[PDB]
Amino acid sequence: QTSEYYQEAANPIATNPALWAKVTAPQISWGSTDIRYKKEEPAPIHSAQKSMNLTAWKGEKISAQLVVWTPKVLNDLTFMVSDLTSGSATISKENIRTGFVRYVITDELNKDGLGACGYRNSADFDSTLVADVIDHITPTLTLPANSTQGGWISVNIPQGTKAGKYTGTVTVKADGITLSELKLNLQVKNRTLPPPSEWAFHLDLWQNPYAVSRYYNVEPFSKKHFDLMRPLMKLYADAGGKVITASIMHKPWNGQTYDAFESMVTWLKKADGTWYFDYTVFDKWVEFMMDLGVKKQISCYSMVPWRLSFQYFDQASNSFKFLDAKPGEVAYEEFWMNMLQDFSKHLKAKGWFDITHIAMDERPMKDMQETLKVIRKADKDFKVSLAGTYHKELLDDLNDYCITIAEKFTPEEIEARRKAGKVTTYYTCCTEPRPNTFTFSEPAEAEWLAWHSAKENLDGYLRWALNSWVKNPLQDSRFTAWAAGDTYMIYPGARSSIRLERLTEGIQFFEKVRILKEEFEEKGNKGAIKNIDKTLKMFDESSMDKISPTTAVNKAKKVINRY
Amino acid sequence: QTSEYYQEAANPIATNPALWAKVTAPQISWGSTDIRYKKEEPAPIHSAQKSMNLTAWKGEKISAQLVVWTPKVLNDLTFMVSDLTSGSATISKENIRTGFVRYVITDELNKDGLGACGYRNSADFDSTLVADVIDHITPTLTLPANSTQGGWISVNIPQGTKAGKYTGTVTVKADGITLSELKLNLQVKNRTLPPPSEWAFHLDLWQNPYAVSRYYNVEPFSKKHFDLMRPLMKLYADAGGKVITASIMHKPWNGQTYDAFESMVTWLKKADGTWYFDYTVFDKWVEFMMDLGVKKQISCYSMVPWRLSFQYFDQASNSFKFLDAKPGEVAYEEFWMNMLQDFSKHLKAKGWFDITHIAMDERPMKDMQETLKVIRKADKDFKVSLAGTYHKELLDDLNDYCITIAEKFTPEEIEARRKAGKVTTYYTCCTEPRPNTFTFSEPAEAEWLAWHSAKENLDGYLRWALNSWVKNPLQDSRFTAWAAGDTYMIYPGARSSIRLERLTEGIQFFEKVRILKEEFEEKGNKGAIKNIDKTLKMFDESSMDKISPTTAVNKAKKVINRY
Repeated sequence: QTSEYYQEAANPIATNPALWAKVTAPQISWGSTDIRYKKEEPAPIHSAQKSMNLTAWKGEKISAQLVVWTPKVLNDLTFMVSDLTSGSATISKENIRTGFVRYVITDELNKDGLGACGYRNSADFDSTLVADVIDHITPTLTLPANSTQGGWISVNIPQGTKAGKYTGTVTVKADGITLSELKLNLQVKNRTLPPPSEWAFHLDLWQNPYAVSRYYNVEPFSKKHFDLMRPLMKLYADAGGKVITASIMHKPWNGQTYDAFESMVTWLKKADGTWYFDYTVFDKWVEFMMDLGVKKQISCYSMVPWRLSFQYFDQASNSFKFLDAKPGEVAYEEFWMNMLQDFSKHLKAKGWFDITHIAMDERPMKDMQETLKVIRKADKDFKVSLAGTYHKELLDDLNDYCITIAEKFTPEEIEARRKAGKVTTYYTCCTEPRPNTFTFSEPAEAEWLAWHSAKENLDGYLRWALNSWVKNPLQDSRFTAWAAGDTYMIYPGARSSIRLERLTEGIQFFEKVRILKEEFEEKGNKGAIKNIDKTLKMFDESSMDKISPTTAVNKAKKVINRY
Repeated sequence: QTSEYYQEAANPIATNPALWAKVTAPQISWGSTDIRYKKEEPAPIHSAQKSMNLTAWKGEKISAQLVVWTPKVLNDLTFMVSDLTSGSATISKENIRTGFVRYVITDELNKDGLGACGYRNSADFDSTLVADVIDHITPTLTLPANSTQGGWISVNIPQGTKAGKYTGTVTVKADGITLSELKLNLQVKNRTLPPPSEWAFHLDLWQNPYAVSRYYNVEPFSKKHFDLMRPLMKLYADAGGKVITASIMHKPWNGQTYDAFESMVTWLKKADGTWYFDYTVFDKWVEFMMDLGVKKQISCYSMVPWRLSFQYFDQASNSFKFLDAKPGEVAYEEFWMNMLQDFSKHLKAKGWFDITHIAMDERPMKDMQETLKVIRKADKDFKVSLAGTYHKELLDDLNDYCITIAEKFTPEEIEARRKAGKVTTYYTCCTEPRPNTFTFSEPAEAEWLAWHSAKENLDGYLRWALNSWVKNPLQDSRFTAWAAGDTYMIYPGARSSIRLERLTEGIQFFEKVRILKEEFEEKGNKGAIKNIDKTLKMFDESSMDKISPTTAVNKAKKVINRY
């Protein structure tokens, strides 16, 4: 707890005392989970809102944000929430989680506003502090004069909760005494959301265990490392996480993240022409993630790193060597068949073969086909995955196909993949200015991603970096490439973000849309299916100028919750 | 003209169609002289900018870059500029030169990002096309589908121009028809910039006549050779060039460039123990450059080639021989005294002795002192130069002292050298990742170099290769040593570069600063001197990560032009 306490970076923007002149005393108000409140300016809240009305299903996790802003020092600010009660029924406060919404340095899109890819020097972009970290650890914070602070509240509504109107009190305190109370009303609906383990939504946020061992300076795959990773990775499992990331060779992504991915497999070329392969790391990591509930799929990276230089341990010289070899070459085929055939046997002995995918990447088409030929030569039943662009010739060969937000599968193609038991999703990355999960992206954008999956009749959503932390991820989210926040969505101390929380809200609403449509399909209610479908039409990547992501998300959540 | 047309190399980077999928028509905008637009990506411009506002002095040369990008073939792309009119007055379009900003192959820094020195095999380094050639010869270009083309515009404002606001039209055409009209506004201020022959800035960019004779396959120092050199060397003269490179012996740099330097002096050792020296080539070359306006200084290379092996024509055997001799040896002294005493008499007969420098180079201190002893024994008034590191022992011996960017003379040292009429400058080379004039360097870095001279109170700037062309310099700027572009900054056809144009703007601003400070000293305006010096402090080689070279240059140009 205490060794996770931390200080934010200095604000790049000076506090203008003139902006604070109207603020006569500390103010405490409900705000919005759509808003990242600036630290150095008063909250844009015309006058304090004392009551919050929420609506939800049994089983659902729902958020609210309160905001505190003060013209004077407030020592040891805290807040807490009572039990919520409703006649004889009560939602216990143990189901309620609180956090300070803390500030990380962020930058901006590329200067043209049209994307966020490319190498960056920090001097070439703006820098500001933005509210994003959900700090559920630090019990109190002392606010200086002329500052604002958000507070996040998560209600994890139990499955067994009786339907009705619950009420509770949020108490906000500083230097020992109660500054304000806020009222919280929750209309719990007579419908039930399954727990995260039962969500259909295929969420894949690639995990970097090496970032955690580096940041805490512990030996990789030690008990300490796993202990630190447990609640952290649990954030992804609790969001519906379906896929385990596995690095089966040295640097699948050429060390593009602050922490490179090392191999979870020993590749030992013995001096007698034989090979020893050992999966002890891989197996420990997989079993760990599976114990956490992430067990749908394992994705293995990469046969196709950008530099096409493949490490092995060379016994004869007792050193690491590199094989330079490319898809379409005999040396590449021989090197990878040798490993994959061993790996196949290993997976089959572990009983993980049916779920293990060898991951392709977006490359010139002749090279992608050459890689797939090697995979099937190694084992004809290896499953294969790709996150990239639409390629009609690969549709049948890819068990997991994640497409750029820019391109669409046809209804029939989606249907054939669903009937075949395959997985079909989309991704955003540094390309899209919006919707996205940069640290400056509007909070609602992250929820919009899940709704968009529902509009497109896709299974899920993928993004390339759950936790590939930069050097000081709590303080500063910028990196030497891409817009800030592109490399992680969760923080040290197993701390969530506004981004992951809003994404997880959208995922929940995606499950609600599946549930409701199932019901209306069995009940034959055609009018409701048309109305849900019409609502989903707002989630189009070209509608965002006409209907903002925030407006879309809010309209859609209200429509769904009436049913 | 037509003998100077050429084709670029093929782009090593395949075009990515997803980048172009929202480009629905050819687009024409003003862009920035800070940017090398990539050929295979759409211009990073949110909304076409139809107007450009420039400010300049009477006498100044000022640039703008426009950019065209297209999702379809455009045949015979072309552009031209109208006269610039201000009510009754006119800047004739005769003073305006245009060019296509054409693409040359380049590489990158050393893999560690810390420097760019050492031998290279091009297969070990990345390859890309970068915009850098100012092609003012080729009248039209056809652009393929999904491509981008920059256009450079240089406005040479006459001395006589009346102060006021001038307006003109840039007309872009292709396929026959007119694609766009762009507006160009130009505030001519009531200050005069002298022509280049009057600039104080000591620019030294070492010339290689032998590259030109090789590339055009013509005899060295023939009329055709000189005719080819004239407009090419005039680029250097129009940038402020002050120094004539002379090779007074065989291979002063041991053929480190693609084209070695031959001796511009015949060293004939006759069979009666006497010598005959003939300076006909030296004299033709020097007179030629003087006629172009390069006449402040002649630098003679080299008493100190790495290999310390000195060619001479031996009459007795009717053959070239070599003397192997080192500084601190009697044979070295006897051989060099003999030539230098003849050379001294010849230079005095020509009236060039006062401007002629014998160039030393960075060697162990004892070797450098022994070389200096020979020079002074030959003639006690010979001037001497050095480009190297700081040596307190040599400060009063060196009439021209150019130091690495990383090291600094004291203010007291600079002042004494200035008051003594000596020259004091700095250089960059393959060492510095920035600021520099590699073909991948940012355009503003080139300008920054001249501002840095002003910040440091130095006389100017030196670089070791004006035009030491590689094999195919219009296509491929890479070499078997150093980062691409290290060996030349001007191109066949007397074509400038973005690097030369930007450096020359920096030199002009150095002169504006000189002029403004002389006037403010006379008027007593101590507040404006201090404001200028505060601005110059941005040009610190240490603060480039806090203030980008591009930001520093841009803020500085605005501050200076408000005066």
